[PDB]
Amino acid sequence: DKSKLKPGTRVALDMTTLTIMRYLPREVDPLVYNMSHEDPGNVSYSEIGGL
Amino acid sequence: AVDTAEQVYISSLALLKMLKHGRAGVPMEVMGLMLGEFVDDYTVRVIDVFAMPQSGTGVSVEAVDPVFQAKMLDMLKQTGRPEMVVGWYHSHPGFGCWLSGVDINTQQSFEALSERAVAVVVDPIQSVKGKVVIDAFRLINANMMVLGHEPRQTTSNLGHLNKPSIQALIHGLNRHYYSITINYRKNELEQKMLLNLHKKSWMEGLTLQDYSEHCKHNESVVKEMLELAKNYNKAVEEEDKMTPEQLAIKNVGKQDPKRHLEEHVDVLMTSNIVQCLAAMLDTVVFK
Amino acid sequence: AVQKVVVHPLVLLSVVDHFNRIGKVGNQKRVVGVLLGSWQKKVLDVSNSFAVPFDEDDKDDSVWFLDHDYLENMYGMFKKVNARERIVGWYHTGPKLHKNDIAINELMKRYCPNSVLVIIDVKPKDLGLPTEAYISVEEVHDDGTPTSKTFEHVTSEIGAEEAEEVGVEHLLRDIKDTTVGTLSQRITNQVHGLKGLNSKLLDIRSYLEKVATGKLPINHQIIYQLQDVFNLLPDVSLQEFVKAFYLKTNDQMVVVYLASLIRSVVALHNLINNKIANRDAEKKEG
Amino acid sequence: MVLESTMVCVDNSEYMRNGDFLPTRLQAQQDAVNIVCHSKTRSNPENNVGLITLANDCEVLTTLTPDTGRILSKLHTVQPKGKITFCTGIRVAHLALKHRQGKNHKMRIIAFVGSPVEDNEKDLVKLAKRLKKEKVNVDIINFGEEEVNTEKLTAFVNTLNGKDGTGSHLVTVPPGPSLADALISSPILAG
Ligand SMILES: [Zn+2]
Repeated sequence: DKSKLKPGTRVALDMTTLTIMRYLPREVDPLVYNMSHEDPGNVSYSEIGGL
Repeated sequence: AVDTAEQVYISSLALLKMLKHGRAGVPMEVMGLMLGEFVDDYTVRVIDVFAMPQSGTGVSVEAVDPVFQAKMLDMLKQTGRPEMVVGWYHSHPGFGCWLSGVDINTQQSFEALSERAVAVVVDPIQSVKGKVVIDAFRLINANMMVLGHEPRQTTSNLGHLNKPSIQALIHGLNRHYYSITINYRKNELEQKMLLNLHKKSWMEGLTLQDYSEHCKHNESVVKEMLELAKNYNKAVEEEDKMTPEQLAIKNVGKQDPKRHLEEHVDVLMTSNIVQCLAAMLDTVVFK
Repeated sequence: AVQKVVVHPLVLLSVVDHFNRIGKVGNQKRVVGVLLGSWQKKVLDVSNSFAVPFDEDDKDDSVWFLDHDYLENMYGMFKKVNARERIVGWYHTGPKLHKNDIAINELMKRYCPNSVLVIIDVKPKDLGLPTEAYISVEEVHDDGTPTSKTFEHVTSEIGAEEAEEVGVEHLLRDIKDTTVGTLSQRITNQVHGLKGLNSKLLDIRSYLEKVATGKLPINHQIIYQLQDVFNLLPDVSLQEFVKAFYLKTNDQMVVVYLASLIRSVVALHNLINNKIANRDAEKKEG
Repeated sequence: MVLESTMVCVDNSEYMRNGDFLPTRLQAQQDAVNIVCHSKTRSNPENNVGLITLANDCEVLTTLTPDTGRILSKLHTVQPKGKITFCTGIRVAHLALKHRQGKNHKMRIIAFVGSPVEDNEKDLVKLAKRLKKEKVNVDIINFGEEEVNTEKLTAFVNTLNGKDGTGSHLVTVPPGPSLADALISSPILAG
């Protein structure tokens, strides 16, 4: 469709004859992905005393 | 033992199907089967062409489907006329006209069943107005090159009329496959039913084109000549100076009133001549 | 319903090829098929067509065969190659709109609820466009017959796609209205329009031959439109209309005057630009 | 066998829905086809059957098709309503043969006559006349208890087989509730 190809939309192009063949979602930098799925600690509010 | 005068006649209609299917899947390499009839030992003529469904994602002509081939062929005969598959066509979006490694491999398959099969490549982007760009091809045996004997046994100055494209020559042109001259068949019934049909109108001749809007168009165009003409004066004095080539290059960033003024005048005279003429022609046709 | 129906050149060509492919009988026989295409904003487009077998004896035109299975089976083939195109109607050479082609539409009404039949002559030697597109419209009355169902015409023109146009213009390379200006307009709309007007007017005169030798007992409605046609004729050119025309015909001449004068000046300067060129070349040479 | 193609001519007249045989002459018809279509196949594994209605006008349900289940299923939803137009009925089946599959199949159509038949002779001879011209033999099966012996088709069938033209034959059934069963044996046996 030629209505979701708005300016800024990521689009994949063919290797030989450059032609848009798919509109893609905005990419997530792998650092950002690693920046979210991080915490295994599971610290509770009952451990931070005094504050 | 080919005759290097093959002259594959295509059609006045098979070409349109080839182009329409080629542009439909422009990113990919659609493939289909040509239904023509061998006539001479020197010419192979196609009559009709039917497409083959795309297997899915992937710009390739990997393989043909035997069952789909039979179903359509056994269905066209009972209404049209029987025809034998003589070749296959696949559209190259913008690469050019040649055969790749896969295309060569798929081609020998057809040649195995039929000795004189013809492969055709259609380019739907490069062809623009008067050039269609097809350049049908065929494979050369590897034994001959191993033997070293040149194939096609030229016996007439007919095949060496089109200079091979350098882009095609880079690939296996005259090394792994040889081109066959392609011409077309045209008849008046076909032409008169296409040329005298494409751009025509029924009754637009006697239409006065919004008489209120016509003079408004004139006012805007003429008003543009008032400023355009004034710049013409300033464009005549500074001209006729030394190094006219310098003058010629000096008109590459700013509008030139010499051409712009003429363009407006051309449209102005035709619009009124037609618009005025229809006024008197109508005044006699209708009462 | 549908304002207009655009017919691509490929469909036009696939019908000529169909007639010659089966027309070995020679004398006369229609050819009937199934049209394909898509429409947007109430404007139909026809792109592909395939031949449906169809035979019918001439006498007692209430017998005919159209292969439903062939229509269903083949459409499965065309659907796979291109999903966008779906059945939209049917075509048949049928230069004269044979009578039985009002129950055939009911046969094809199943696949396309609102189907259109486009009559495209295979042997045209004429001036008008060879593509008439009709749509089925229903209304029962007490004049014609208890069962009333008649076709209503929809304007049809020959379209063009980017890919088809490349081939179509290459295939011709025969004649083109080059330098499309005052030359094509004086011939592509003025003279041709008059030719068409005369033929349509002559067609009306031929029907009015029923005044002496009755063919149909006065269609009534046809007369009604003809009366309205005459009243709509432009009012006699003797009143204030004449002044209005002159005040506008002459107003258009001023612009022509100004355009011509500018043309002469530019033409004169062009001659000066060139004439000084060879004089300078000749003077230096000798 | 012998690469035959039969184009069944079903009947759906309004007076055809009375059950003087057993489950009305609608299931009696459906069982009748089953014992022929399957019988029509199983000899050459390339045959073809097509059912056509003899209702008011051109009403054809299934075209030339090797499948067997389509006809049976398509037979349903065939509730009878209206008169029968025999004279213009065979010709419709006639065209189906002309536009057939590979023409190497022998052409024949079995008739399924029924509720009171209408004909004016003379024309029927012409109706049989043409079909007998072009390598076509029809099989009208007397049914539905028409006039005894149906002495209007009698002048019809003989025309096709005339001049020692051995082929299909007229078959009748007792007015009583004689089950269709294998009673139809004249054409299937050798014709
Ligand atoms: Zn390729």
